[PDB]
Amino acid sequence: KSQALPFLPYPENLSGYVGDAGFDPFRFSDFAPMDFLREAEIKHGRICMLAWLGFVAVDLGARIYPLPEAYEGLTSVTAHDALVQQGAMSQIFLWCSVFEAISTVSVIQMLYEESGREPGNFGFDPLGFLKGKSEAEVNEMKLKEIKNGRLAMLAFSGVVTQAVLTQGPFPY
Amino acid sequence: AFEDELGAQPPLGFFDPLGLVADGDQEKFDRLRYVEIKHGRISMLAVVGYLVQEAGVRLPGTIDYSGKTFAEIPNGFAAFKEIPAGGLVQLLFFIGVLESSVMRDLTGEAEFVGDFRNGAIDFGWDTFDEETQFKKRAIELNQGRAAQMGILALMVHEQL
Amino acid sequence: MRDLKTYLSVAPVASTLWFAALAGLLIEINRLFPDALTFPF
Amino acid sequence: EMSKAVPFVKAPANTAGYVGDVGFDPLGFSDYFDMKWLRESEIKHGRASMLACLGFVVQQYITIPGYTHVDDSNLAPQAVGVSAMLQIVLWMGVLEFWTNKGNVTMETMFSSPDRVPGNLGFDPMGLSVGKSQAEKDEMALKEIKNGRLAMLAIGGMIHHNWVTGEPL
Amino acid sequence: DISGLTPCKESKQFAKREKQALKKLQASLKLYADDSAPALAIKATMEKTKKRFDNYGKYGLLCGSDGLPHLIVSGDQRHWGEFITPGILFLYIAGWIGWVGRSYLIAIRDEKKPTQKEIIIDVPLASRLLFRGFSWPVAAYRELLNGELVDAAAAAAAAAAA
Ligand code: CLA
Ligand code: CLA
Ligand code: CLA
Ligand code: CLA
Ligand SMILES: CCCCCCCCCCCCCCCC(=O)OC[C@H](COP(=O)(O)OC[C@@H](O)CO)OC(=O)CCCCCCCCCCCCCCC
Repeated sequence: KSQALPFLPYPENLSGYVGDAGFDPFRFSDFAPMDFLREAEIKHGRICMLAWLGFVAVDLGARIYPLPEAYEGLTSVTAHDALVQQGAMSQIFLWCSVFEAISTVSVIQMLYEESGREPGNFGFDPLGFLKGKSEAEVNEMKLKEIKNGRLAMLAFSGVVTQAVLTQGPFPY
Repeated sequence: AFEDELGAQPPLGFFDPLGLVADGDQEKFDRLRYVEIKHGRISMLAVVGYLVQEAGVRLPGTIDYSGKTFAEIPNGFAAFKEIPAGGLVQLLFFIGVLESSVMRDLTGEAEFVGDFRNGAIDFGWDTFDEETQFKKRAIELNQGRAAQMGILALMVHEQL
Repeated sequence: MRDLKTYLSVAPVASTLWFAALAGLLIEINRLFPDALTFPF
Repeated sequence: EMSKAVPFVKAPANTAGYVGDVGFDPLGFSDYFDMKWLRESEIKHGRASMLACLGFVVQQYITIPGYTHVDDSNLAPQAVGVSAMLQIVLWMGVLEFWTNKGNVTMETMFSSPDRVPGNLGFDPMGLSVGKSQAEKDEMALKEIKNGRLAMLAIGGMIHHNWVTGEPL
Repeated sequence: DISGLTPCKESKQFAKREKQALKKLQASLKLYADDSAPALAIKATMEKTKKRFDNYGKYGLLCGSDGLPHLIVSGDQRHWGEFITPGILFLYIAGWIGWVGRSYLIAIRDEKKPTQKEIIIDVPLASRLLFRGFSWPVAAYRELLNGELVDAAAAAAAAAAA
């Protein structure tokens, strides 16, 4: 009954979600609450979309203009260890962790005690892309977000592997 | 659908190959146009900058009190990195007061830019012709639309 | 999670948190102002 | 239903009739503690910060005769001693007992049906006397906001010098 | 001085203790190379040790023939930092705890289940009470001359004897 794997039964929990495909062979959906799993895949995707592009811009060649002197002569493989010696990575960790302590409050209010917030919606639409859209357009955008989120998880995973194997130009 | 708007001039008419105001939202056109008009003239002042600068026309005198003169300054992207560190701050400051002063004019998306008589000079909206403004604002947009491709030339025809 | 909060309010959990915060209070003060036999400092 | 400030956690209850209300309480302190005490705290933390933001800046350039000019405000107590410092804080105490007619704890304060937060009775000049309610609400929004700016300020002024060793 | 003691900055035996404590750490330092972690640790230990002797020398403490600091608790005001001033400090914190803890028991007493709130703390209520003991010498004094500090003799159960 599964659309991805037609020799499997349908996993009986994936119904109602934006990306469906019937793809859950190991059946984590019967174990974990299905709002919580969609949280992760949205958050895992959104980091990897920024991590892919962010990891490349610095290797195609693009750096910040003021240049503290600590960001000199560093590729992205080396740019983790020299920076934590500077204080950049100790900071971004702080302001991420500020947002995560708020998000911890939100995810417990959603899973248990009924916030009604969507798995990955933080109300962040300054430019109004979805306002006025019907359900056929909101479900399409959300769908587009995960796909590119799904593509970028596998894309980034290779390229950090590819770069440490063959240390060189951005194409590896 | 989205025709008879500002600056859709015919050598083409309806410049939308890939559905960008329609699949944007209800309104991104109101963002996009505000967004476009600002990009057009920063390119214009870049084009009118980079050309008049290249002819060697300089301001007579020094730029600071330590004796750096304007005529000691070549061009390209090599001139922003030459004007001193404090000299760049006062550039950016009463620019950064004015993306604050113009974005917040009690309406954001209804009126466009927040016209150049915000500071030191004062604007009249009452003298307001219906027919005259359609051509003149569509010259102005389309001057910048070519100027963006023109400044994209001289920024990229330096590196190669 | 009002039941985990009542679990965090039970006496042995509050005692270890209070002591952990209070031992580390004394350790930190002895790290910056060590060897204070008396007020002489 | 949801918070105005941060619109992905639930709106905090029992913060409605207060001046700087934008629904910002993600850790839920107003659920657990009395709201009149929390407001009175926030105003007092703000007023001490606003006086310390003037102080930290004006102390570099003005110094009263008899004292020693100190390059960094932070090093001033060392340049004034301890006797002068204790006189300040012990008189602050006496000014605080008289302030709230002797009700100085979190159990004795706000035991009268009068005694609203931040109303000291202090108004020698007559600023905001006999005016309407909207104007009064507007001027109370200014004292909170400038006090909140000054708290995060007086951190930075004090902190800047901690690392470095020279004035502002 | 008092008891035939000498101040520590002028004690010949206190100075010998300082030298021998440093010599012991220097002879341990010589077996390591200069940039390594054991050499930096022992160098920091000799700084901590040297600052410990300097601190006492100017401290104003009294030494004996043994070369060790002694403390004077007669009540002299000149040796206050030794017992009085840390004594007043402890009394402030110990009387703060006893007062605050007692406020808690008296508060949850008038209730269906007082015993329930001793194994499972009403933290919002407890947190409030903990910081009200900053002015305990005034609060313990108001209840003494009220009648709410000590109970009457006909309210305490007593052993058959008396
Ligand atoms: C292609 C990826 C993609 C897509 C389709 C979406 C789609 C969506 N996001 Mg989302 N998001 C993404 C990436 C994406 N996001 C990333 C990477 C992050 C992390 C910063 C977020 C963080 C985020 C939050 C926090 C929230 C959303 C929300 C939303 C929804 C409403 C906003 C919207 O449509 O804007 C997307 C519209 C687009 C046209 C995508 C922008 C494409 C960019 C501009 C491409 C350019 C790349 C790069 C910037 C180029 C720079 C130049 C380079 C050379 C350096 C919608 C479903 C909101 C939501 O769920 O409400 C329903 C919400 O609260 N997103
Ligand atoms: C092991 C040793 C030890 C030590 C050293 C302490 C020490 C302390 N305990 Mg703990 N405790 C201990 C063991 C110990 N405890 C044990 C074994 C138990 C049994 C489990 C407890 C149970 C316990 C309880 C229940 C409580 C404490 C509390 C306290 C504190 C009371 C004094 C205080 O709050 O600061 C001193 C504070 C002041 C002097 C402030 C003065 C008053 C203000 C208004 C003046 C403002 C001046 C101004 C800010 C100055 C700035 C001016 C500027 C110009 C410089 C203190 C830090 C109390 C506490 O934590 O407080 C909330 C408390 O409730 N203790
Ligand atoms: C996973 C995300 C991620 C992480 C962890 C890092 C981490 C790092 N980057 Mg990097 N970067 C990223 C994404 C990321 N980047 C992206 C997406 C871009 C393209 C815009 C860049 C472009 C970039 C440059 C040009 C440089 C770095 C540098 C660095 C290093 C120092 C921090 C710094 O200067 O940040 C600078 C970061 C930026 C300029 C971009 C941050 C944009 C954030 C992550 C996304 C925007 C968030 C926002 C909510 C989205 C909506 C806003 C909307 C208006 C667009 C550090 C290792 C510097 C370095 O040392 O290189 C060796 C450096 O010079 N990065
Ligand atoms: C709660 C808010 C807060 C914060 C964020 C700070 C932050 C700071 N204060 Mg500060 N301060 C505060 C409240 C605060 N203070 C208060 C209320 C007071 C009393 C009024 C002071 C009094 C004070 C003084 C008097 C001074 C400071 C100084 C400093 C700075 C020193 C940084 C530091 O400690 O290194 C943080 C340490 C690290 C980042 C090292 C960690 C490195 C390793 C690799 C990380 C891994 C180890 C990890 C921590 C262990 C994990 C934990 C475990 C549970 C797993 C820093 C900006 C001083 C300063 O700037 O001097 C430098 C200075 O003069 N402050
Ligand atoms: C040099 C400074 C001395 C000047 C004293 C200033 C007097 C303060 C004004 C009194 C309030 C008058 C207003 C209404 C008058 C009124 O009714 O309020 C009296 C006030 C308590 O009032 P209430 O009873 O209304 O408060 C609530 C009570 O019912 C408790 O539930 O108690 C005091 O006055 C304390 C005065 C300070 C006492 C200072 C003595 C110092 C003792 C500290 C001991 C240190 C111990 C160290 C550790 C060992």
